Amino acid sequence: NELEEMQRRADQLADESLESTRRMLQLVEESKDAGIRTLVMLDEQGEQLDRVEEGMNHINQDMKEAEKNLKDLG
Amino acid sequence: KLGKLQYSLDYDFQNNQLLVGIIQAAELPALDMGGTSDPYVKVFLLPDKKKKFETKVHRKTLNPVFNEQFTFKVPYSELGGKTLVMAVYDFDRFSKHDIIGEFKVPMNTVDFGHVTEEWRDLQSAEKEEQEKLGDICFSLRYVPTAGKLTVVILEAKNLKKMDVGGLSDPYVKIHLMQNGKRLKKKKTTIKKNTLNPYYNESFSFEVPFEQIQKVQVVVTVLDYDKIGKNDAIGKVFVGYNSTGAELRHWSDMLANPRRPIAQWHTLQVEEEVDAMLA
Amino acid sequence: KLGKLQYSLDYDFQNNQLLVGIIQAAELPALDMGGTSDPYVKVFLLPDKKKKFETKVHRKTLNPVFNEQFTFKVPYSELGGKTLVMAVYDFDRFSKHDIIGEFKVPMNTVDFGHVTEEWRDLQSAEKEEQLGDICFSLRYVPTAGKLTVVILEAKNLKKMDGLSDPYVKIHLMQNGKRLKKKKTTIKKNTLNPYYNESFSFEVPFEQIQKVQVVVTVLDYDKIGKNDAIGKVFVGYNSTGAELRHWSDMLANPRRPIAQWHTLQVEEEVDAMLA
Amino acid sequence: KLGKLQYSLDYDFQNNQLLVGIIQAAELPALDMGGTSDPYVKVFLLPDKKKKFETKVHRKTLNPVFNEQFTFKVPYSELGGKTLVMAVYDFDRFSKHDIIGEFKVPMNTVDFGHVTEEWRDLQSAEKEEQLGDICFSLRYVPTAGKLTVVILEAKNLKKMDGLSDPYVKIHLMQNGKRLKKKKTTIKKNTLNPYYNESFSFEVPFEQIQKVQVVVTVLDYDKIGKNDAIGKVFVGYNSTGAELRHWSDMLANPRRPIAQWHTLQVEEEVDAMLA
Amino acid sequence: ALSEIETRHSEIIKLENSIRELHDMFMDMAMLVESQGEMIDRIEYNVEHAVDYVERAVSDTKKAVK
Amino acid sequence: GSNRRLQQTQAQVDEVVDIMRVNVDKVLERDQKLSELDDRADALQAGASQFETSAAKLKRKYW
Amino acid sequence: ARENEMDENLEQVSGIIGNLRHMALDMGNEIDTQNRQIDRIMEKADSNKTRIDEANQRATKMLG
Ligand SMILES: [Ca+2]
Ligand SMILES: [Ca+2]
Ligand SMILES: [Ca+2]
Ligand SMILES: [Ca+2]
Ligand SMILES: [Ca+2]
Ligand SMILES: [Ca+2]
Ligand SMILES: [Ca+2]
Ligand SMILES: [Ca+2]
Ligand SMILES: [Ca+2]
Ligand SMILES: [Ca+2]
Ligand SMILES: [Ca+2]
Ligand SMILES: [Ca+2]
Ligand SMILES: [Ca+2]
Ligand SMILES: [Ca+2]
Ligand SMILES: [Ca+2]
Ligand SMILES: [Ca+2]
Ligand SMILES: [Ca+2]
Repeated sequence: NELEEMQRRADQLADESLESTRRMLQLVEESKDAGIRTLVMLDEQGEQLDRVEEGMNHINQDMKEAEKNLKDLG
Repeated sequence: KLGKLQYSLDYDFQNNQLLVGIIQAAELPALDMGGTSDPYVKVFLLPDKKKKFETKVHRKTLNPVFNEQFTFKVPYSELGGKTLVMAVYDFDRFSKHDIIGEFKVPMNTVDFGHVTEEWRDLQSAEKEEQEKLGDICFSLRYVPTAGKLTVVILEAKNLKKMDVGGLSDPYVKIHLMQNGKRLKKKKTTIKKNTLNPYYNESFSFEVPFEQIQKVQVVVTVLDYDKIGKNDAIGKVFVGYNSTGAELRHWSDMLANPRRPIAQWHTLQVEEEVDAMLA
Repeated sequence: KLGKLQYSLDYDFQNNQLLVGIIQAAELPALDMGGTSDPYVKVFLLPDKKKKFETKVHRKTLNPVFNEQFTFKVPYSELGGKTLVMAVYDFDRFSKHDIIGEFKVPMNTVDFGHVTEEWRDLQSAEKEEQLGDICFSLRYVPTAGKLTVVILEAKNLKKMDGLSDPYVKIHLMQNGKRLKKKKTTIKKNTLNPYYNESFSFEVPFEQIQKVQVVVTVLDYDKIGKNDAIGKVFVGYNSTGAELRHWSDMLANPRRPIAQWHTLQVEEEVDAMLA
Repeated sequence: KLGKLQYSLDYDFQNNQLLVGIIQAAELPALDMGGTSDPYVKVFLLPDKKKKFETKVHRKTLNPVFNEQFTFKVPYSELGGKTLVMAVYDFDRFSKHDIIGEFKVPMNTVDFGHVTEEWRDLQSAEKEEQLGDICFSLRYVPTAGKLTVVILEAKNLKKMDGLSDPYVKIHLMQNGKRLKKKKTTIKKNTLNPYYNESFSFEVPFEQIQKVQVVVTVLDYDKIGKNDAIGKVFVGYNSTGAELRHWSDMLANPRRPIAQWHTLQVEEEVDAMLA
Repeated sequence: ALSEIETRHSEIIKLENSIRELHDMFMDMAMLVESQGEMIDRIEYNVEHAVDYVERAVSDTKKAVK
Repeated sequence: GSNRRLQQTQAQVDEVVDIMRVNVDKVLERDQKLSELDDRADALQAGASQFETSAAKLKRKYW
Repeated sequence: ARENEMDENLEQVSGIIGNLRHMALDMGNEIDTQNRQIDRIMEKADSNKTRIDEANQRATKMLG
């Protein structure tokens, strides 16, 4: 009857589950690579942010000096 | 010279088995003793690592006749993902049995409904460069003005088994070498029980831009053994005497200042790496 | 349509502060491409000039969960004249953050005795246009002193509140004063009502160039002040099609002049009648 | 330039008819050889499908006197959506009668209460071409999902209305729907404006081959709808130089591609965006 | 039983979908971080030019009281 | 076990989903802060340029 | 066996997911620190904005 079809249904669903697992592997691999690139980008942006902050500091110092000179002119 | 091999092929649907027929090979090279050969043929299924069969040995013949048949216990559904390999070995009493020539037949192209039998010219066997040692990814960032070199050990993968009965206990040690001298020894943490360790650990060094082209950076992946000296899994080196992808990464680091460049590197055997170091 | 929002509301009498609770929104429109919006909710007092609070941003969700609460330092006595506005916005990286949908709760209708939590459907945040059209005829006879305003019909009036309950009220104004207040019947459930209702007024030939006629189309609300759909004015200080219709009416005595007019916002009309 | 025309206009409410008065034209171009034209005036309703009336022909005169009037059986209520076109033609014996110059009067702006009579300068009847050129750069980054449109400049746009007030509006369209509406600054009095204005949009790498970018250059009119100078579109279903620029942009990621584009008529562009 | 294998299959597919959401989430992460990176670049440009202008102004103000 | 591997994997997956979601929202906030800092930076360099102009005028005037 | 390949896949996927957990954590920490950093930078930005505006104001006032 549908016995054969039942067995082949079991095999089929097993296949679907397996290929599903393969898809999982590929997806977590891609996720992994994207994650690494993300981390490196975060590093770059981080160092950039540090240099920007130090830049703001230097701007602050220089502007303080200019402020002093303006108070001298006043 | 390319010899020929006559083979038979048929599938038994009743018992779910593959019938491999070794008839004869023709036009064989004048190897082994001068003027004649002693050829023995080894047949095996490529995906499977099951015990390899070998035909009888024939003494002193360039045109040997085996007329032997083998049976492979293989399901018909899984045969779609298999491939038959026939390799024509040679014989040497006091030497290593050099392989004369092999060839492979994809089972997906074979019609087992009709009895198959074909002549196939042999091809020179492919050679592996080494056992899979592994890869390691890290990023390189260099800023000339400050002279700081930031090496962020990102990760590694496909590392070779070291500890017996176990996978690995990997860690990374970076050596800043110059003039055959080890100067700075920095290492990462130990990631227990893994073949794909994750570090994401930043390191820093002092490197003036006047000496940037005269320094060597040795990234060494090792396995931790609880007792005894920790055996080294592999190692790579960038900088002076660097080749290929390493020199590529170094050049990328130089071409990109104040910016990190993440890259993968294929590990080589410790001996050859130590050899390439002047 | 535009969606629902579950909000909480409670007043703390001890510390004299208002607690506004944003829980979660449901059934939100797709708005931006990629199949989902990036919603965050701005909540503010209707009359506060203070910085308006905003919730955290949730990435790609039509049913976001904020679970945030804001506090407004506001007296209980003065809260009666305020209303609360909750606006749901969509986050966009390189563009102006388009608002998903907002809604308002009158504080005079809120029972602060019980902790409030309710689902409320969002409303259309902004309207680009500023009402509808209305056709009527004008007839003036100098010798008799009769001003005949026959409300003919209307069309394309905006939906209020059911669909709408439109009706026409005619105000005869002079020197900024309302003299006679006449109204038409109500045509239930329609955006294009038909009236054909004749009205008559007393306008001496000494004052014909000194009178204002303000036709106002309104929608009836069962509870509360009946909201205004639109209004127009013809006569003295009249502009455009209105002035055209009036001047035509003056040039043609003992004869009716039928014309359409586009309704304008109540504010500008009330301002120009000063 | 092209000349002036003195016309009369009045509506008869009694007989329900429109009276169009052609008196005389002044300062007309020479057009045909021999030093003078042979003018006659065709007058017609903007929307009438009926035979269009024409005055008598005057031989060799730049300042002709017709003194003719035509009648259009048209209701006062339906006249609001019509415009009147007066076209001055030159008579030629063996050739196609070249039109000297025409002009149009919107009936919604006309006060029919007073008998109208005015001098009006003729306008250039026909244009052979169908707008102008505009240069901009395109940048797309798949990983970031950024679409950068930097409006660089424009040149040779046609004069509108003063000379012109050109500005650029960028419309990000998808599936026939307008998603983001961005606009540039206005460079006053110029036919070759310089912008160099950077814009950015969100375009997922799943939809990059499914988006349309419609760049429209317009002129600002102080009163009325701002007339369109021209417009182009790049991306999906894009043609010619546009498709070239888009495909080049796709082949070159993280890199800007500057290019010129010839503006097309609004009608054909709006038709092709269906 | 077919029920057992089918349930196992269902749980497996659920795990796959969860990992898909995680995947899209990571890609989204990388994308956002990238765009932010470019914006950061622009900020850095503005800050550097600001440093230049500040340096000029300071130099001139210092040289003014001399 | 066979089912236990699936359960453990599922738990880990959903956990990483939560964490990553939190992180994505954090990167949204970061995006806002970066937009604001962008605007402030542009305005700042503009004002700095203007101050440079004024400084040039005052220098060329008082020296 | 195919179930063996399936289970191996499950194990590898699990480990990789754990790695993604660590990555996510370190990522989160860095993001947090950089957010704080952005706050500091914006504060300094407003301060320097104030100083520059005031200095330019007085500078323009001293004209004459
Ligand atoms: Ca890969
Ligand atoms: Ca940092
Ligand atoms: Ca710092
Ligand atoms: Ca031999
Ligand atoms: Ca031998
Ligand atoms: Ca070992
Ligand atoms: Ca070990
Ligand atoms: Ca949006
Ligand atoms: Ca969004
Ligand atoms: Ca209470
Ligand atoms: Ca009602
Ligand atoms: Ca002619
Ligand atoms: Ca002629
Ligand atoms: Ca009349
Ligand atoms: Ca204009
Ligand atoms: Ca925030
Ligand atoms: Ca903020």
